Amino acid sequence: GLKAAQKTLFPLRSIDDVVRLFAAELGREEPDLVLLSLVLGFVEHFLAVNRVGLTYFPVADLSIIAALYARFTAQIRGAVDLSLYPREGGVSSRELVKKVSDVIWNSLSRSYFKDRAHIQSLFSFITGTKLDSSGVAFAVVGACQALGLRDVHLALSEDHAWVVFGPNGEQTAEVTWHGKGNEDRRGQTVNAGVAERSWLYLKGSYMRCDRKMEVAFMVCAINPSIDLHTDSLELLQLQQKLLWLLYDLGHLERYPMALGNLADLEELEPTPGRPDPLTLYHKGIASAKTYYRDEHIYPYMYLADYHCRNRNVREALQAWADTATVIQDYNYCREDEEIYKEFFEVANDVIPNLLKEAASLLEAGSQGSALQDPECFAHLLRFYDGICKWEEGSPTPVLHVGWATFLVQSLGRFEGQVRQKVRIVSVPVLTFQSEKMKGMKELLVATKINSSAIKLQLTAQSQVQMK
Repeated sequence: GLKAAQKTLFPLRSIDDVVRLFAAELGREEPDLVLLSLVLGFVEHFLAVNRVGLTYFPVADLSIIAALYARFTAQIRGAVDLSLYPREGGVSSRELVKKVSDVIWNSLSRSYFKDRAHIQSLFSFITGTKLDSSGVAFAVVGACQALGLRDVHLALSEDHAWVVFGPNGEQTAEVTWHGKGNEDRRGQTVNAGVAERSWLYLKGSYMRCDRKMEVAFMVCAINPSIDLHTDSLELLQLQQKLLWLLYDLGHLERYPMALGNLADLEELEPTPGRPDPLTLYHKGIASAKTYYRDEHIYPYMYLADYHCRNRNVREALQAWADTATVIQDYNYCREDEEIYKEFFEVANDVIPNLLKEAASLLEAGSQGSALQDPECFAHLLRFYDGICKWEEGSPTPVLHVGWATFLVQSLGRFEGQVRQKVRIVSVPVLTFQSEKMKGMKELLVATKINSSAIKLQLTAQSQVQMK
């Protein structure tokens, strides 16, 4: 049951009323994840999915929210019998966690598009019987909280979600699917994936949420998009205000991606008196370095993308070099394709487009151009070095000749006289970690880049055409 004290702010008639409810729940011993997710999903439904009849804000009446809450708790209590799963020591069993995951999974519509917008919340679960992948994980944690299982918490990588539980919160369990066409591992640990040093499991440096961080997750999960060309200003404002609430309370300290999301929101619409976007992107990086061994990729991608948007070539290249310095110490494994796609798009689309415009601006007499800065050439080289080093030791390869054309083109955007300034030193100065780039060193300073030799050095190809 919802408690009396949780009910006093209703009806919620505005963004700020929603914020008050979040503040009240975050001041309680354990914020109520089910209440909060149902509220967010209700207002997201009426602000983004169906705005018919909207005049300011979709008033959330207690009768409506309480009935949805009861629909959830009735479903979970009825289908999960706790007597079947005795709890030693205030901690949950693997079988109980699996039962909860099965109850949520089995409730879902048989067939639907799993990557649609607005299927993240408990409101979607109850009203549409649809959840996205991490939405199932969140729903398992919200169900477990409603059942009194204080030890079950959300675990997050940069591309997946599962749960932690058990003695000292030291157990892991898969509770949802990952990607499209992968082998389901529900009920199993994540320890094989940690041991293979995949990006997917972050070498074990993934997020282990407390309840406050699970609130942060649902807030990050708000989706303001009405359509491909339009976002709800109301939802953007709500998300921004709730992220500052969390920030002020300390609950983003261990949440790099939330800090990046808030930076993105501040760039779109700055809040007077608050840190700049740049400051917030750097805080996200600092969070990753402090709490996650500097093993996260996206904090640097958040930063590079900001600099790219602002056509800051130098700082974008720096940030992408830093990204690649993280990825170098991973093995590229079979379910890591989302980060491969991101690196591919940066090397083979984004950087080319940035340097093409920089070349045109140099022709028109730009000063201080990244294309005349040997430190920028070094950043480009460090980016490729980290990708080559990533590939070393990996069960699946990364580079192929489709990368080589863009490498040759990007190298050629810097004149020989600029490229010659970088001194490549062994263990502007640069050290290579990869054997591919070490072998490419002499090719990098010729006036006219040897395209064929670069292709041979970047790829597995070792022969040239017969005839």
